Amino acid sequence: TNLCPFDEVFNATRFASVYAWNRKRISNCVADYFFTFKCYGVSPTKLNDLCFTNVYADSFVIRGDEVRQIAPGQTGNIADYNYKLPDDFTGCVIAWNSNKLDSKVSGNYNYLYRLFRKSNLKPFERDISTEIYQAGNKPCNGVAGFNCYFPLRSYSFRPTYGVGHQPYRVVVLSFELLHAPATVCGK
Amino acid sequence: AIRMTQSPGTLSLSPGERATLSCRASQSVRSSYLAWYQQKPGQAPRLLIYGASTRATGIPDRFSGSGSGTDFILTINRLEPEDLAVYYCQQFGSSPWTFGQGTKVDIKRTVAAPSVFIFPPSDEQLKSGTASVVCLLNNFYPREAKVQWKVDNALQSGNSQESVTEQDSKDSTYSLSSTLTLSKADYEKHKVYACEVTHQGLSSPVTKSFNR
Amino acid sequence: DIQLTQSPSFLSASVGDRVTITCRASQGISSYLAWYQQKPGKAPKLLIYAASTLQSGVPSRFSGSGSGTEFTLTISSLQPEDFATYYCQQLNSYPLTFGGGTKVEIRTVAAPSVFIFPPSDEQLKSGTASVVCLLNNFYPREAKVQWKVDNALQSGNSQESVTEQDSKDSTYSLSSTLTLSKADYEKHKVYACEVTHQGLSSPVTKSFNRGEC
Amino acid sequence: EVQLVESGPEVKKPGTSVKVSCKASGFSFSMSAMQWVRRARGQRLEWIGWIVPGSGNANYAQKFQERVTITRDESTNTGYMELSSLRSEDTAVYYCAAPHCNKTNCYDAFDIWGQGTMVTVSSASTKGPSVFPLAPSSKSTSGGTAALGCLVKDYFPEPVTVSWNSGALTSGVHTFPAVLQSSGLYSLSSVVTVPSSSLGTQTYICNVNHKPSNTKVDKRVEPK
Amino acid sequence: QVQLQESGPGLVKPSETLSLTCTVFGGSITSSNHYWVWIRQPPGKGLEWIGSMYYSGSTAYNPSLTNRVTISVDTSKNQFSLKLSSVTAADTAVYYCARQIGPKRPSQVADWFDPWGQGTLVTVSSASTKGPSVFPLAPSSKSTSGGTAALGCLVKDYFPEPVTVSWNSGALTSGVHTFPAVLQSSGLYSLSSVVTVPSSSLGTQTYICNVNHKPSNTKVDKKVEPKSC
Repeated sequence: TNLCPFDEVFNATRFASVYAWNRKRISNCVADYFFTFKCYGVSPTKLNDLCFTNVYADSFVIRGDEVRQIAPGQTGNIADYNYKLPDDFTGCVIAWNSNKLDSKVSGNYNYLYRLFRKSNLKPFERDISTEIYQAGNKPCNGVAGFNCYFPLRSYSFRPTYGVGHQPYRVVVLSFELLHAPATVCGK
Repeated sequence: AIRMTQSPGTLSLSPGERATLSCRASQSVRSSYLAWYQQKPGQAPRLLIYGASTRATGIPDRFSGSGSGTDFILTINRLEPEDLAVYYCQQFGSSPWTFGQGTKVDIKRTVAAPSVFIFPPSDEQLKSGTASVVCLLNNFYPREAKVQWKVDNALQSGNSQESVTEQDSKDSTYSLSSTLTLSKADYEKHKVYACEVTHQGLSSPVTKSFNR
Repeated sequence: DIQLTQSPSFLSASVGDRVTITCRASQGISSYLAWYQQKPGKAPKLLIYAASTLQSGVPSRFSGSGSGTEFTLTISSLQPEDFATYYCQQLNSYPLTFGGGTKVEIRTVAAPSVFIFPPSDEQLKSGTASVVCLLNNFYPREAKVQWKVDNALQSGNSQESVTEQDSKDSTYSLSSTLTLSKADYEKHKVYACEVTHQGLSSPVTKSFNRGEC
Repeated sequence: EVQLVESGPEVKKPGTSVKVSCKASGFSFSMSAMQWVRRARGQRLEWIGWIVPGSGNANYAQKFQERVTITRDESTNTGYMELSSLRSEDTAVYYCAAPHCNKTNCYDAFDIWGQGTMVTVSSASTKGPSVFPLAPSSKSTSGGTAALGCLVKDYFPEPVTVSWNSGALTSGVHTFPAVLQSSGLYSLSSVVTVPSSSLGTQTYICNVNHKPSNTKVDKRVEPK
Repeated sequence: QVQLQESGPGLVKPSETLSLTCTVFGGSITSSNHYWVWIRQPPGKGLEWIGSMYYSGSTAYNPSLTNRVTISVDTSKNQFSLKLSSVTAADTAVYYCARQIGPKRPSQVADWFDPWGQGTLVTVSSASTKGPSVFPLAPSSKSTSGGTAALGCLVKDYFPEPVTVSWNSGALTSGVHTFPAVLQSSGLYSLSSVVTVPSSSLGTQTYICNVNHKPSNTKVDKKVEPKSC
């Protein structure tokens, strides 16, 4: 009668950067299924009545103006280059303002995001590569120069920023139902 | 800081001849980060060659780039009259992205003596208490010309200013304007005002003068 | 750490003069600079922020300008009340740092009024005698006070104190205290302080006789 | 049209600040790096600094490190270059350059150039010119042709525009570049050569326009 | 109009802990766009930033003050406090509380200070506290017929700084000069406060100097009359 480890995901003291978003695989357990809460392809009042093959718990941090991108069929720097959800996504997205946890007076430059990438991310793709991005014709060869920039930047979360620039911790729960046996049942 | 030195400072060539411009850096720069530009009179610079030897879009094939390390070359195989401009090289792989002093390309032509004209000050100006006497040297080549002012056979120095037009797009000549500035009081004390012109196209210096 | 260097350290200008103070940052901080005015005994008062934006409620004769590494504060017409120490502050990087300050002095030469005060009978009851000499409302700041006790020049037993520049006439005041024992005070008779100053064509001596009304 | 359009001419008192604009059109501006270069009248190009695409990360030459700030606004598609503590030696034409880009790919060099912004630093106020005739005479004729002109004198700042007969006369015109007089004001002359026999039956008017002072003058040059 | 009223002891023995409090008036301390800061000024020296704080807890301290600085906020009392531990004589300074405006956007010009507390002098010393003795500085009997005379009060042998002097309960300020205290060889401070008044008023107008020395709970009102012979 194992209980699903949701406490470890929502109540984690430190969250991952959006470009290196974390995923917790949850299986073979019983779950008791100012917050941004949007579900897609499935109703929340029905999750306690459904069993799934696997439930994937994706967690990361973005800024407030970027939470609208964590959704199916969305475009933008976060959706295309950091964390993409498929068009037929079945699950829920949860976000809450974490300005009291992830913002420092001198600036919390620890949280990063990808700015440049040659192509768009596939659904659920995680790219932690930090190779010098070639924006021109000449080969960069790991040289930060003209048309050769570093692909990651910092959020620099400060408490004096506006809500659109304040940190938001995001937890994306994917509900998978392939073949296999259904082990994650709500109760 | 990388120093870029271009030579020669000025190149005067007949149309159809081949031009050859030098760009040299105080240290080796990567060939992909050396660019050549062309700036025509009254225009912004235009990218000609980048990556040492890659012609930019729209640049005619008679422009050619070459070189590596510390010695780069721009070659204009058949010079056209429209190719008159200042040509700059720039390295932009190591900050600061320094420029060269540029090479000015004139269109060759034969020696042409100037036409000298003098203009006394107008009465409207003399009412203002000042007097400007103007000497005009029209349609000459080469650009080197000496203009000397004489007031009652007294050589003037330090009270005249000169100006030269850009090279003419049709006949490739220059024109110069020298202005002698005197007070109305000083101007009324004298009689013979003359500008003496020395130039390669003249057998001996030419003097244009008037009597007040 | 961003260091701010303020030049000059001191300056003295006349009323109506145009004053210019420079603040040079060790690195370029764009327009992240503010100016403060601190009058004696008061907290600093914000004058300019963002290098050139005047604070609501500051006279228009104040103005700031500059960008990058060098910034200037300008007082177009210096007034007597503008006597203060002015500080610049960088507002771009932590830790927040200030410049060293520029003390701005103010006018025509003004001779001092001199007064001498005997030790009160209440203090003589305590065993110590203090003799105070007052130099009132003078400019410039430099003044010389000699203590003579029976025409014997004193040294080593007097301390001085000078007020900050007055915010209305731009003058200074000085007090010199001669400290003696009650026994030593009663041994001599004539007490005098002799004052010399730019505004005095000859020394001024205010004196009293111990005991004599 | 792939374009880079800078702001208009400026006159700035010594010690003030100028902020030159550089708006883009045609290409993806957010993907595009931008460098700033200036050129003083009759000198060589001088590199000021450059900024990387996407972020505000700028890099400057040591000469302009203290007082030049290069910024960019992604929403309005415009880059800026602010030069504080202006002095006489800063008078120059300031250019911005950028490689053209689409959404993903960029050129390998700076091929897009702005038209340039002329900034002049001086302590003197604006002043309109005086237009004096350069009348033709026996001392200004040669071989059937005569020369005449206009003396555009004592103005500030640059520039002035001169045409002849409302633009009907272009052949043989020479408008010389202005010289900076010791008074701090500029002075220019424009001349034209015409056949001598036309002097009596043809009128010649030089059209002088000094936009900074809103001074338009049409001066007729009659024979002397 | 936001006001800041600071308070706390002006005397702290060496190795003890300095403690000061600032009370915000005309506005709540739970400001979402301001920091609450402390700044100190050693006597005769410049300004040094100590630290800044957001109401919800986050702090930024000056790395030049090691780990002996703590700022705290009491939202329920509209107060924020400063605690500086293991103080030395190098900590003797006038301490100010102030309000710092914070940025609302990335790379927005902020971080200036407005308004400020009035300033509290804290003297690091072991020496014990002593209140002053107030002696009159009587106007000279000679004086003039109808000119101007001078009188004052001698505030002697007190520690630590400061004392405050007013005249006639604040009704006399024109012509008043209260001199900076001098540290006597005895280790105790001393100062005088003087005022110039017309000579004709000496018999008809009373003059009292009001001497306050908070560290010793001392309040002395001293009348200054012309001396009788």
